[PDB]
Formats: sequence, C-alpha cells, structure tokens
Amino acid sequence: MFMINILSLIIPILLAVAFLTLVERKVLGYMQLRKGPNVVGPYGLLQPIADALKLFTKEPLRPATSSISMFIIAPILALSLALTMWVPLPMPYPLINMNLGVLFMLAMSSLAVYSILWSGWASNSKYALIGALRAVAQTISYEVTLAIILLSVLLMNGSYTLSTLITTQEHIWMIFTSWPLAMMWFISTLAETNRAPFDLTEGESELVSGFNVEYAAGPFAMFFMAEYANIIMMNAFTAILFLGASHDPHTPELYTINFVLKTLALTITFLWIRASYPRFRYDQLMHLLWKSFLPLTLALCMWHISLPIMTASIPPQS
Amino acid sequence: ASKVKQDMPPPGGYGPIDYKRNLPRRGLSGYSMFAVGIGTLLFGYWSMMKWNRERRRLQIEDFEARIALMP
Ligand SMILES: CCCCCCCC/C=C\CCCCCCCC(=O)O[C@H](COC(=O)CCCCCCC/C=C/CCCCCCCC)COP(=O)(O)OCCN
Repeated sequence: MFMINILSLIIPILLAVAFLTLVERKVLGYMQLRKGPNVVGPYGLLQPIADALKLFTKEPLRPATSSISMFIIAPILALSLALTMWVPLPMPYPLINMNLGVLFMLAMSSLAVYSILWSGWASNSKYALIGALRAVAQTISYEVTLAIILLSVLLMNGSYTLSTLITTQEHIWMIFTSWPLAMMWFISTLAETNRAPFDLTEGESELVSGFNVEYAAGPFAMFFMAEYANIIMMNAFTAILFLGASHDPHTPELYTINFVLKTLALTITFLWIRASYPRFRYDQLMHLLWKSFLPLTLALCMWHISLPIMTASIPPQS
Repeated sequence: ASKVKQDMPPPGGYGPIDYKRNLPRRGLSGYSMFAVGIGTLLFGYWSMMKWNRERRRLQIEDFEARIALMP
C-alpha cells in the first residue's frame, strides 16, 4: 500500500514533466509571436508522447573515448535523485515525514550536481568538460547563499519540518515577512536548476550542448526529464516556503488545488523569464552571488536572528 | 492617346513616418517603492508576532497535557 503511494507520486510527476515541455514550447512560441506545437494531437497534446517514443527508439551512442561506467551511471543518478526530491513535500501530507526535510532537500540537491560532473568528465570530450567545470563554478557561486537564505527564512518556522510551514503561514504568507529574502531565493533557484539566464552547463550558443553533448536517445531523455522535474520540484518548494495555502484537515484537496496552482504559476514565471533575458557569464554569476547576494544575505541573517528575540516572537518548537 | 500611368507617390505626399526612439518613463519613484516595501515588512512582522505568541501558548497547553498524563 506504500508501494502504491510511491507509484502514485512517481508516475504523475513524469506525466507533468512530459507536458511541461509542451507547455514550455507553446508559451515560448506565443511570446515569440508564433504558435508552437499544434499539429501532433489537438493543440499539440500528443507531442510529448511522440518525443518520448522517438527518443527511446533511437540508437544510444557510447563514445569510443568515454568511461563506460560513469557515462551510464550519471543519467540514472540524475533521474533517481529528481524523483526522490518529491517524497518529503507536504501536499498537504508528505509521503515521507522527516524532522529535517529541508536539510534532506539541501543534501540531495547538493548530490545532484555530480550527474552533470560525472557525465561531463566521462564523456571525454572538450565541450563536455567545459560544461562540467561550469557546473562546478555554478555550485560554488550559489550554495552558501542558498543555505543561509533557507536558514534565515526558517528561523520564523521554528524547525526544519516542511509540514510546519503550513502552520506558520496560516494567516499570512511568509513573502510579506521576507520578500527581500524571497527574491534572492528565487534567483538562487534559477541558478540551482541551470535555467536561463543561468544555463551555463549546457550553454547551447556557446558550448553546442555542454555536459550532455555526447548523450543521445534515452539517456539524453532522462537528463531532460530530471531537469524539468527539478524545475517543478523547486517551484513547489518555493510555493510551500513563501506562499502558504490554507489547510483544512477534513478538506485536504482544497490545499492540494491551491498548492498546485501556485506551483504552476511559479513554473510559468520560470518559462516567462527564459524568454526575456540574455545569458549571464559564469564569472559574472559568481560575482553576482558573492558580492551582492552574500553580504545582503549575511545582514538579513543577523536581522532575522535578532528580530524574533527583539519582539518576543520565537516559534514554538524546540 | 493614353496618358502615362506609373507607380508614384500620391499628390502632395505620404504621411509622416516616425523614426525617433520612444522609450517612456512608466514608473514610480524610488522613495515610494521603498516605502511600500518597508510597510509590507512591518505588517508581516506584526502579524507573525501575534501568531507566534499564540503558538507559544498552544505549545504550553500541549506540554501541560503531557505533564498531566505522565505519571
Ligand atoms: C526595518 C528593517 C527591516 C529589514 C530591511 C530590509 C530592506 C531591504 C531593502 C533592499 C532589498 C533588495 C533585495 C534585492 C537583493 C538583490 C538586489 C541586487 O542588488 O542585485 C543586483 C542584480 O540582481 C539581479 O538583477 C538579478 C538578475 C537576474 C534576473 C532574473 C529574473 C528577474 C527576477 C524576476 C522576478 C523575481 C520574483 C521573485 C519573487 C518570486 C516569489 C518567491 C545587483 O547586480 P548589479 O546591478 O550588477 O550591481 C552590482 C554591481 N555594481
């Protein structure tokens, strides 16, 4: 019966990823004065299925100079971690209830960078190596700031339990208390998901395809699925963190609908951002994260430590 | 005896054609934006202060229930 819950979490996520791609293409098209997929199925609704079927019936290539074990392992790790990050999210009840769910997401997101690193290095090609090193630089840029932002926001929650965030935001959204932290968190989530304007690891215009340039067919499909699942997961995490839906214990699907709508809004905002800005330079991304975000984040961490004591507003939990 | 017919501009001329850059201001002042931001922050701080004090009281009540049940 827990296996059924696992499947009911895994299969819909993959379906949403598949259709996210269609949504992504259509939104970009209409923002570019065109239509996007509207032939393969009514309103392009069968286009993701055709893409999935085409990719998995195409020949997978194993490069001659590549390291076989890491080359095959990296996409498996990417997709498995992308699926695993969903289990502690309360919608409004988590599949897995952790005392420290936030730390769990932090650690697993930190371990998801190795799929790009091992993939790029094991491809044994120059563009893949450049993509992997760009991933190293990206993580060095965003990690500390993201962690300190998370700590500063959760100081008003009282714990690292994700469900408690629903109780914290029963009357007001946390974005009205920490909007300066919310903006930096949103930018850091763009940087963490390798999304425009921070898509340096792929860098199509600069690096052809980046870390996955040598991947074809099914493994490439899994890398794409992992990336889009990460998009949806991170936006759901942001919606839980800063826009708390009201929960009725006898009426939980109201919370589920509200949370899904907020997550879709944030994902559509991601797609909107991709269509509006030029790409950063990765040294410029590091300088942005270390010279602007880091000092403000440190100051706001001090402020959000002092404020609950200042006003006698410390949250309940130990 | 047909007269000459050729693609020509209309008598007089064509209407004027704009070419100068047109980028309006379309914004508020910095003071106003900062004021709205700080006002939102203060309202949020007040609401969370009340909610967290109530939460502390509720936790004390729960702990008292546990204490009464412990023996
Ligand atoms: C009573 C006291 C209480 C506490 C006081 C708090 C007051 C705070 C007042 C200031 C808060 C501002 C927070 C903003 C933090 C970063 C701003 C910043 O300065 O960064 C910019 C740059 O930041 C960016 O512009 C990022 C670019 C990437 C843009 C990507 C998309 C744009 C964002 C879309 C909307 C985001 C919506 C976020 C909320 C979503 C919901 C969570 C610096 O870059 P440069 O211009 O190059 O200057 C440095 C070199 N001279």
